[PDB]
Amino acid sequence: FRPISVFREANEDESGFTCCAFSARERFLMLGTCTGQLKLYNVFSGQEEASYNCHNSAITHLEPSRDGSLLLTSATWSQPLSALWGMKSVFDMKHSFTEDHYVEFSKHSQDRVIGTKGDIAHIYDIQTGNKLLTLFNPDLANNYKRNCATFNPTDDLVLNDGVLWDVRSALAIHKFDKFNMNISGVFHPNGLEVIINTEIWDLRTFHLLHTVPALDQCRVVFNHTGTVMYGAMLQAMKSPFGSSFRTFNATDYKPIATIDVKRNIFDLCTDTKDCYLAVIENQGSMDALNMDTVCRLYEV
Ligand SMILES: [Mg+2]
Repeated sequence: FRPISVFREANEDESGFTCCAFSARERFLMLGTCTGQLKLYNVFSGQEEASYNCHNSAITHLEPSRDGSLLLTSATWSQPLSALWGMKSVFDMKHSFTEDHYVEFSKHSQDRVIGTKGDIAHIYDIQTGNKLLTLFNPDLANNYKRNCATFNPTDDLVLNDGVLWDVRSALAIHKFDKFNMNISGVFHPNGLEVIINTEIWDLRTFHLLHTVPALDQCRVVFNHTGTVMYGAMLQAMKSPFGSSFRTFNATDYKPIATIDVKRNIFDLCTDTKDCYLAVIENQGSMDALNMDTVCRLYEV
């Protein structure tokens, strides 16, 4: 992790970057801010190229579509709480998700959004914005405090609150046992395994494949090739995460690196070519009057 670049938010006494994702254009990163702005930056010079006010509360998450035409946002304390934006020709709101605290695109075909409202998953059609499906079984709920619903690589399964759902049937296939309070789980890009906190489960047998102790309380991000996973541990203005991230081989789950950047982390992502890791790092403590984040770009 050779540091390659660093930059602070332009035009701000205290820099308020909260989240990041690479754009569909190389060298240009999308960042959300604590004032609910979306920004495009040159990831080398630190030049702000464009700004839009998406929300009147801080951005907690963004996701650009692969085709460059759409963007999902989530905020901390707004109504609507999450939204879908167009970025073709003009920046405009397409749909909103009134109380969803987190949103993701579908994966194989980006024609749907999945939102999370507490323990509940909501699946929306991108074109109409209609809510197609509510996935929630109160008898199977784990009530994970950081529940984030997610599609699998083929968009035909969902993981919500530790429950595996088949999308076509709207049926719960399996409830994974609850072994932590916070982390609800992600699909491996390989489509065969889920990763729920320290447990790696096989989807074709529901056997336990691996225990990975260093994944405890981590929010997991894969690189685009699906060969490496980056975990950033929840903090035990509060930052969501602590000051370290860990990298693992996505094939055998062996640790690769543990990096303590000595600043609390708000987000991290990779570019589509997997050259880089961008991290949002707070120079200020959780006691500071104002956050003062940087984006640091590392060559992987
Ligand atoms: Mg705002």
